[PDB]
Amino acid sequence: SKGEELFTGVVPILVELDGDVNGHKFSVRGEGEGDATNGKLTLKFICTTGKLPVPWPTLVTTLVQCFSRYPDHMKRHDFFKSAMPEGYVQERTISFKDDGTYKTRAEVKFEGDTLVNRIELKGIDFKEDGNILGHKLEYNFNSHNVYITADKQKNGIKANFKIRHNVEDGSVQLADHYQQNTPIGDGPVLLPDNHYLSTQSALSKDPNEKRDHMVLLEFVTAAGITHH
Amino acid sequence: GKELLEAARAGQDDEVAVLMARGAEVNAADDVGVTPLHLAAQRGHLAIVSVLLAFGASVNAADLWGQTPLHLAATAGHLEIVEVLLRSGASVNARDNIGHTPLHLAAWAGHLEIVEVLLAYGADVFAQDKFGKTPFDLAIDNGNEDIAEVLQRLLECRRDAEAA
Amino acid sequence: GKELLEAARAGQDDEVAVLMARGAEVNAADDVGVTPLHLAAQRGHLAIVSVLLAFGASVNAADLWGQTPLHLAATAGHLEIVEVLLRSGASVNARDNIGHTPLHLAAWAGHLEIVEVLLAYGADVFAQDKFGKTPFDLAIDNGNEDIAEVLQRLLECRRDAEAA
Repeated sequence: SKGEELFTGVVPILVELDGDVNGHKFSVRGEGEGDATNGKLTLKFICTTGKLPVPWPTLVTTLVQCFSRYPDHMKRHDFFKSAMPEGYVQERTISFKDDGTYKTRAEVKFEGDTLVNRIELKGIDFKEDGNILGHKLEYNFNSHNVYITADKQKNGIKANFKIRHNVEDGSVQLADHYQQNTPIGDGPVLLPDNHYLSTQSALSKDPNEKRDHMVLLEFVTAAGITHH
Repeated sequence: GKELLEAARAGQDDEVAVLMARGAEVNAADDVGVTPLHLAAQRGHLAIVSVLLAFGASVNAADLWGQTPLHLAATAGHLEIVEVLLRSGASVNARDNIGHTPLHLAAWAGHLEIVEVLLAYGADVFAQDKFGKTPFDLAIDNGNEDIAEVLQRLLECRRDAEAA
Repeated sequence: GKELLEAARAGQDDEVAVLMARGAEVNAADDVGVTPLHLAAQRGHLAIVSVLLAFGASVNAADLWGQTPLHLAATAGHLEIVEVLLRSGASVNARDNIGHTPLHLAAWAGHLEIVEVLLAYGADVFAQDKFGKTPFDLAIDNGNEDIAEVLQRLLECRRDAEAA
């Protein structure tokens, strides 16, 4: 449980994404700070490969759920800090309704004293006048709930949720997500109970920037096991 | 210029006194807008906050994420820093990017005396945020029990006063 | 505390701002009435004078011999200390026990620019002392050459203006 105790203060975070969508490659390097005692994430991402092909709100969920606030009477159900400092692997299949899809593989682990998250993304089957890559998505993001259950066969967790993205004309595009989180260590982890995780976030822009970027603030908590 | 912030992050109070004896700007932000006061406001460092404040400092300096020193000192739980920040003219109704006020964060984390201070310095209860929730909601859906109690007391007091 | 006077007496800037980061009374006198500002006014420091002044200090505190920081800084010859002391509200017409003004001592030591500054800050020429002598007398009986010239220029100008 030392992996739980190491999150006691601020932790600096660096994240690197190498993505390729329809042969169109790009990178996203993000830096920032995170507080796991109170579930706060303050990050800033920059595209180091020129103009971004894909709207930012689709990539936010790809771009560290070990920084979620668990209350004390639910400390028995914290899987993610149990898998530290060795790390773990996350597999996501992202289904965009009536469009193409994403497949993403990520590794989350400490390097030195910095939590790095590496991510390889492959997106296919999107129509060239689709509202995703036609740049019709709005620059705001909503609050959500994510449902989590155990898996003793892979000794990790299965995760599902469904995101509503905002379009210009008031329409709503839905993206479903499938996710597996499995450790790379072999020691003991915490097998959690069936519960959910609530999320608020805010996207913004930096005034004195010239590159393509995004500034993100996020709050995440967990609930479902409503014990006294 | 840039070896000031390092000594605030790090708890090196004597190095702060040495840099303040010489000429050094207290209002310095590196890449994001963040100040030695912001850094000494996250981690309690009552001595460094007081010496940065006595030499004159932006008490309400906008972070890139919209945060001010009061937000960080209310999130962390340092009561004395919140007292000395409020006595020096900090605004109790400053907003976060998500829409949070300092009372929202104080109710979210679960500090009681900080809520009692912010309520005694002019913070209002039923102020919404961008997603639409009041501090009472954050208090009830995060297991904080007596924060929700004094908030429900204030709501019932206002509602029963309006019913006449 | 009482460790501060060693600090300013020494020239130890860093050990002055450390003691001032803590709680320390600037208005402290050990056996004779003498202040850390008095000690940094006798010897020359600009840095300790400015940091003791920014933390709030009695700019004109009477020594046992009646001296203020301005008397000591005018006798010694530190020009920048006299400028920063005069800008902070020091009185130019404080009197010594023997009756001297800061202009008397500046004329006695022989600093020209300090005389020009004190003349520009409201010190008068023909002010007596207890033995009855003006600064012009001290200039003539102490080998200071140009001091006596600008003093006689001002005296003759006033006398010839009264003659009409």
